[PDB]
Amino acid sequence: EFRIAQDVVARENDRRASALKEDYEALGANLARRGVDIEAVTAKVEKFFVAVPSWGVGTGGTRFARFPGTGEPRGIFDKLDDCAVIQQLTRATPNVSLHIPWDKADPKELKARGDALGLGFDAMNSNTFSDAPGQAHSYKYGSLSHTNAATRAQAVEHNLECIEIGKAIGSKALTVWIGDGSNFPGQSNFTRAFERYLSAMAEIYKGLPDDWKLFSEHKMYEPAFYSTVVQDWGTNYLIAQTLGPKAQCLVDLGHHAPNTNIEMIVARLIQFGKLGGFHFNDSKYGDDDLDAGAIEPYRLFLVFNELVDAEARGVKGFHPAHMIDQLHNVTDPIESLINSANEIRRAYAQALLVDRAALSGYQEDNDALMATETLKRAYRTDVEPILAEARRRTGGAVDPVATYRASGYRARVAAERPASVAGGGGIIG
Amino acid sequence: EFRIAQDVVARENDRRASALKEDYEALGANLARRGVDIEAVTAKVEKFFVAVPSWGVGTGGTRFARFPGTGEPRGIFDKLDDCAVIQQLTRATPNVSLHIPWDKADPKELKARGDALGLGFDAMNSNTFSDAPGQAHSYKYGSLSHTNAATRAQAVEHNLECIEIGKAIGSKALTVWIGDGSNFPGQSNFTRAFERYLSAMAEIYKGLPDDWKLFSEHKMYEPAFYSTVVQDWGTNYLIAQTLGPKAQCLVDLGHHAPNTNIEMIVARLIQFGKLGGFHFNDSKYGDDDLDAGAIEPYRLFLVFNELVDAEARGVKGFHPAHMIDQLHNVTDPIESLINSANEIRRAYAQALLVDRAALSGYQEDNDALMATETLKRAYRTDVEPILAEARRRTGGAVDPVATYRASGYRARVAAERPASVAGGGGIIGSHHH
Amino acid sequence: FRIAQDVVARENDRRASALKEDYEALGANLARRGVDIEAVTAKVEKFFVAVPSWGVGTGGTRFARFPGTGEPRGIFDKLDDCAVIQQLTRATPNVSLHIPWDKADPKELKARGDALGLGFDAMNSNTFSDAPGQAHSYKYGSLSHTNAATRAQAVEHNLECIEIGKAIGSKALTVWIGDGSNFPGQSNFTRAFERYLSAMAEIYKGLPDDWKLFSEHKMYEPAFYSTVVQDWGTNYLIAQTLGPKAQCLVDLGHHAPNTNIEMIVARLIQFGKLGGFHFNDSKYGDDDLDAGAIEPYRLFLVFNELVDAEARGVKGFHPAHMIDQLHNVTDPIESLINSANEIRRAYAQALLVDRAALSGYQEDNDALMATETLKRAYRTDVEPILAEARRRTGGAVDPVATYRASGYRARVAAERPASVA
Amino acid sequence: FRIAQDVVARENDRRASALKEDYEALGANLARRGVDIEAVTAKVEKFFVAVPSWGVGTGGTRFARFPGTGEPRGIFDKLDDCAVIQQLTRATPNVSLHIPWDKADPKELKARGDALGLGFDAMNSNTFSDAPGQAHSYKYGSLSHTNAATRAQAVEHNLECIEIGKAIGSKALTVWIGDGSNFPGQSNFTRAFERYLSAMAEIYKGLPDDWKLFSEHKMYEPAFYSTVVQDWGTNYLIAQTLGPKAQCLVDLGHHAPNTNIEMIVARLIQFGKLGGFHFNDSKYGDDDLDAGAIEPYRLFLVFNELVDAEARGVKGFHPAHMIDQLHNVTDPIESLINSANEIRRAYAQALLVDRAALSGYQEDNDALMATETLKRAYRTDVEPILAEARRRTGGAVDPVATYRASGYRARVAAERPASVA
Ligand SMILES: C[C@H](O)[C@H](O)[C@@H](O)[C@@H](O)C=O
Ligand SMILES: C[C@H](O)[C@H](O)[C@@H](O)[C@@H](O)C=O
Ligand SMILES: C[C@H](O)[C@H](O)[C@@H](O)[C@@H](O)C=O
Ligand SMILES: C[C@H](O)[C@H](O)[C@@H](O)[C@@H](O)C=O
Ligand SMILES: [Mn+2]
Ligand SMILES: [Mn+2]
Ligand SMILES: [Mn+2]
Ligand SMILES: [Mn+2]
Ligand SMILES: [Mn+2]
Ligand SMILES: [Mn+2]
Ligand SMILES: [Mn+2]
Ligand SMILES: [Mn+2]
Repeated sequence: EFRIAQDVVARENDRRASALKEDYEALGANLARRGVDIEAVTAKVEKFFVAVPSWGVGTGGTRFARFPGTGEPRGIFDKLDDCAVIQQLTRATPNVSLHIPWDKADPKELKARGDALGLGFDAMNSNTFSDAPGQAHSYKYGSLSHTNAATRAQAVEHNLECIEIGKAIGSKALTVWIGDGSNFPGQSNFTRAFERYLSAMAEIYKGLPDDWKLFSEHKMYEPAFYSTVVQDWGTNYLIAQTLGPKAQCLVDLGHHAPNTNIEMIVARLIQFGKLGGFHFNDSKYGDDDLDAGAIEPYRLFLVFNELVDAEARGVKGFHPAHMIDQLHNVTDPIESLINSANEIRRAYAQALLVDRAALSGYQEDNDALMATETLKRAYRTDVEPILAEARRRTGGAVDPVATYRASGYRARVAAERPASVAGGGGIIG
Repeated sequence: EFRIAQDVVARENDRRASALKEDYEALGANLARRGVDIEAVTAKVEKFFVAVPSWGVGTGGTRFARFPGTGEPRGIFDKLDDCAVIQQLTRATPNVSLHIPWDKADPKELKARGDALGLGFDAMNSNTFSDAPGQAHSYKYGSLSHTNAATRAQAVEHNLECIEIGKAIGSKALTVWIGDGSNFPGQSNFTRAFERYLSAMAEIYKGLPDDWKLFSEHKMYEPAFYSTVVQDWGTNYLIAQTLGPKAQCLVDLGHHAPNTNIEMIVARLIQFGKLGGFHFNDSKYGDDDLDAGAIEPYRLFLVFNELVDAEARGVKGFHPAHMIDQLHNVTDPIESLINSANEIRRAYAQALLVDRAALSGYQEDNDALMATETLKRAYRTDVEPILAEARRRTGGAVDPVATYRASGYRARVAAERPASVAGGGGIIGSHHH
Repeated sequence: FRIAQDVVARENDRRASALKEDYEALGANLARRGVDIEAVTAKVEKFFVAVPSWGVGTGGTRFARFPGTGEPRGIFDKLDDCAVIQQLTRATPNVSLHIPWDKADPKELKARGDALGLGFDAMNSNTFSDAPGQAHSYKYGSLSHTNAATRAQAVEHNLECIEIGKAIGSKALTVWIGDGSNFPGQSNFTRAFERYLSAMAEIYKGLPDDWKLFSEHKMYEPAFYSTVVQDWGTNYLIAQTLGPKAQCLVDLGHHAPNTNIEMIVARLIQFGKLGGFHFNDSKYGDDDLDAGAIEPYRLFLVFNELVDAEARGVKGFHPAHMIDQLHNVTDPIESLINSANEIRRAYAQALLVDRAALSGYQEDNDALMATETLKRAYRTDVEPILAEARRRTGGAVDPVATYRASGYRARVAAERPASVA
Repeated sequence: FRIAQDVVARENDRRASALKEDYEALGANLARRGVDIEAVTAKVEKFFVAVPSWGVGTGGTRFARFPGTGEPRGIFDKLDDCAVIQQLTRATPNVSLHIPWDKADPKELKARGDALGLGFDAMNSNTFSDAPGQAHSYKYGSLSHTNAATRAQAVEHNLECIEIGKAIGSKALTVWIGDGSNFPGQSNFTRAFERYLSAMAEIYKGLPDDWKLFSEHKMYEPAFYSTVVQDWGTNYLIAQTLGPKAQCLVDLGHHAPNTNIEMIVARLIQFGKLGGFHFNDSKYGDDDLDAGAIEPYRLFLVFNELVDAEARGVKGFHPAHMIDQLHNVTDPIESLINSANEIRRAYAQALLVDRAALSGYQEDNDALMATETLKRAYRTDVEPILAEARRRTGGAVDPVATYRASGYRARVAAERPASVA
């Protein structure tokens, strides 16, 4: 089935085909002059996939308020349908990341719907940072590292349930992000809390299938405002190393202290074989969860420069999981996810253009200016023609958002789904 | 009316009276050796008040979740009852700051309940950062600075209504904090947005009584994650200077960029007569809204040092409004507000101990080391005995939290109020299907 | 000609074919977008940014300085090196002088300038360090020092800078001081600012009718607790207090972490106090790195505000543009060349923004298309425009490549003695 | 004695009465709290922190240096000044040396130290600056430099630092380098770290059985884009990779804004890699200000982890303590005196924490009472304990007051030639 009429896609592609041919041919000639085969780049670009977050498909909100748009998805099934659109138009998002219990539903049905939509499932995400109705033990003071044994046991059991759901739909990994921490000095004993967390994660690891990976995600702060158990990549490395070969670290771009050199963290985790994957998004102040590359596109390019360098250096067994983790508070979620996926492919494409041999020479000779200019020559290259052609060749849209709007999809689901009501956030009752 | 049994207060005071006498006399002797009359300090401390936020009386939450405790207040009336306790035990929070429409109710009933509880009302707070039921225009893309004229008018009208409610209950100021801004470069034109905001505020200003003040509150980010119209004190000054004499700037401690020297901003606003008031709280990362002084007590003291210096040298009827703006996500809201109000008095009392004459000398002398030590001599002084004695002499408790727990108040209201249910924040929408 | 014309000609010819192809390709793409590449190139070739005399020699940190070969011996060698930057990029006709570092006979400075085809931008005073024969030290401050005599000495220094500038063609004085405190209590914030305001008021009195006085804020360094002129808010208060000739200078690396610098630029423009810019890039503090080498988008967003100002018809808006960088690990001339290039690059992209479309997206609160409208301009590779602008004006298609081909560094290395002490 | 004993005696008697009143009052308050003030005083008397040889001279920034009077020149002058701090505070018996700045005949150094009653803490190598005659420059790095010969030179220097230390009684080598990049692409993050690890392994091999090797991480400066040993994570990787004798050194001012430093301390302790501390305070970057002058609670919170670690009986826990500060606007000796005082102040307050009560509030998730439990200790004015500890060990009740009364600064000013006066 096609969420977007194929005739609309065809029409909107033909409308822009001429210009694209001109832009692609021009870029091809320029790249050829630079000793690069544009065809080889396009080939790799059409193979780069990033998973879309189920929680980013509906309108997001802050602790102050939520302003839903029209046709908000009612649940996971509506979210999958909307994800199908993103994949149909960008062809870069074949897999969806589920979050439990937000996406709780019959696994068999989820798989059925996914297969029918041409969508797969990436890493499962557990939720022990919030309480569900009827929950026996509250996670107010923590979960996997809570002082109460019964509470830690409950959190561990929930994670095992996520794994069971994942095994039924085809997922091969579990991502664990918890809010565990403290808001006041002395509230928690840093070491004992970490010990409790490590012991609980060990139980999860014990129940982890041997064809699965366990990703732990660090975050400097929020919901905890004084200390956080898994606060940075250093603690994260200790966790992954301690748990086992199947445990790795997940890097969410917005979870670092101000001015942190994140691409270096990426390089370090790769060197020690603990880079499990990414949660892509952009930010300017905190964990803003904004559209990838919308704030600092060069940083995104520099992260991908480390990933490509890894391949260039000959690193093996390196297949990090790529996922988008964003919240869309003031835009049409589908459009933002479409362009964010595009931006990630944009950074990847530019990273592929780096003349590795030239860069290597300038680094060895300590020619800092030419070294940086070598990266800039790749980053300054407008690879949109490549991104658009990759989409066109694989069944997608030359201009995804334009086609999305021309299809009238949003108004369509707005009529099929109940209206929404704006409200406040979690700051007060 | 006494939320806390007088017999309990008296009992818990006598239980700690002997120790307090010893500590107070010891501190009194130490200060005397330092040329300071402890009684003069205690007298000023007893008179220092900070307003409590009604929205801080209930348990707070984040965008990820809310974990309510037992006996959660149902509405403004329950919250007023709970604030009565903070004031009874600390004697430092006689006034409550209201938020509309969260606390919207008959002004006569509000004023009536306040008088019965011995509570007054501080500045009103408007809410155009969220949508209410039946609202004609959404504030999703802004309010007072929204591109849509009808939306700006609705926001201005809401604020004018806040002034009306405030006039009826005894409030004398309106604090305006909005989320207006953008999440993406290009989404907003910085200049046009600010011009729209200034025009809208001008209309609100026209509705201010002669003895009222309009406080604009700056914030670097959140809910807007790229730009915010009223992002810092610089823009805040431009606003206040443009609007008029009744318009001043409100400084919320957790609303500044990392490493900002906040005490300097306070001094600058005082110098130009635009320091409207404060929203006290503490933080380490962003606008954490944590208990005042729980993270960086010295910073709080340094802010009060600027306030006391200005006071010491008599300045233009200088009377900034002191208010607490905190969210309590992992503690009993009443206990945190009690200790937060205590910390604010602690920093004030310590600031009063600074030898101003000596400090001035070291400053003109460029004796950096002795100047900083002059402040530290005051800051290092444990003034808890003064704070406790001030409370004891005015009908409060020597150890407020201890008395609060001994009274069993939380269990009491918990049995009177409906049970609450933990849930998520506004990060994602409902998902029942 | 610091760089032999035959070398510039040879290197341009070697790259002419590729430039032709890229420029024409870009031209057709822009035409399809409703933009006339010639109109953009005509504006770019006229965008100038002043080069800092103090950035022509190798810089250093408090830990060490690692000079390269042929370091300029003084201001005259520095002007000679600046002549290279201008000849190759054609984007830096003016130089920013710093007194007393560049103190010399005004007549001689001017003669070397005219001889090289260089002019002079804003003068820069120096009361953040002590010079020989100084009656009062600036250890504890300068224009805001508690000692009246010290403030007077600093005022006189600034007036001398104005006298030197008037003689060479300058039309402005930039004032950056380190005044502040390293400990709470050391300074009375308000009295320190009042002292500064009184001192600046005196300097303002020495300003010719057509001169400007720029005050530059900085969050910290050298002061590590408080700084008198710490941010744009205090800077605005200064400019507003002093008068029409007083404006604020924004140095990109002088703001708190995560600050929205482009908004500060917009705010100052709205109130007519944006005097000028000190361009550079950074990641941690006031790193003074090559412009756009770390965050090229931020640079573009700043220029987006500058071009919007013109779009909105702001009157008498002529900000001074200057580079303020230190080069510790590269050939200063090459970094200044590419930095000037980066600035013109961001400017050119700002010119490509479809302001009509953007205005529409802003009014309809279409956040996604509004940001995409900015990105459509920023993602455009304008290098062909920059290179064509240089070709037309006597510059080099590839400045650094032509610079290296000329062997200029090796030449001056043999002419200039390295300092031994 | 650098400071006449009769002066110390006179200034102690002058403040003896008030001290007695405050000590007895504090003694009674602590008694009511179940603590014996005598036990705390005994412990404080035994807490020592190393003073940096490079801290007794006046410091500066990249913009300027404003030396005071009696500036010590050379390690011998510096040792004489360090002796004053130890005599008056009795908290700094050991000095940290930096090579080549303090290079001198080991025998003479050891002899001067013994004569002044000073020992020697960890040695500090210097490959972040070039010494005259040096064969290879450290402009682009040292231990991680791309050039093999440069790395070997850096390694040899560190080995020489170990040789010097062994001769004077030192038992550890601290390695802090500026290695990194100022531009993206300039360095290959991974390869640079690999080179560093290989070089450090060579240094590790020259370590005596009873020696420790400390690596010090730093977010930035002198490198403004990336730094090889940028944070504690990389630092842990270095220590774990090198072996049991290698540990991480934590300098309070070397972390990203808002970093929770006390947590890093806890994590390093848990994994047995907390080698030591470089104490100082800051507000913006690596400001190197007097310990506790900006954020005293943070300092107390770091000590809370240290004291908890002992209370827990953690193995491999025996960190070194050193002050690493720069004094640009105060008398270096007075600042080091009060900084050592602040460090003992934080230690004393941490000792007052009711560990039993705290543990209970943590287990029951009583966050409010848990933090108030820490505050009860931190709010306690322990000055009487610090003062009595000094009085009892040959020091001064009020160190700075005695120092000033002694006229020491004027004394050395009359013995040492300033650049100009
Ligand atoms: C939804 C998801 O669990 C969540 O966003 C985490 O990955 C982390 O980014 C939270 O800040
Ligand atoms: C509830 C109140 O309006 C709010 O807290 C504001 O004062 C401001 O702090 C928001 O960040
Ligand atoms: C050299 C020049 O005065 C200086 O760079 C100032 O402009 C300012 O950037 C200092 O941080
Ligand atoms: C002088 C000493 O080696 C130096 O201060 C290092 O320890 C580190 O702090 C540098 O930033
Ligand atoms: Mn995430
Ligand atoms: Mn997140
Ligand atoms: Mn507030
Ligand atoms: Mn707030
Ligand atoms: Mn500058
Ligand atoms: Mn600067
Ligand atoms: Mn150090
Ligand atoms: Mn340092």
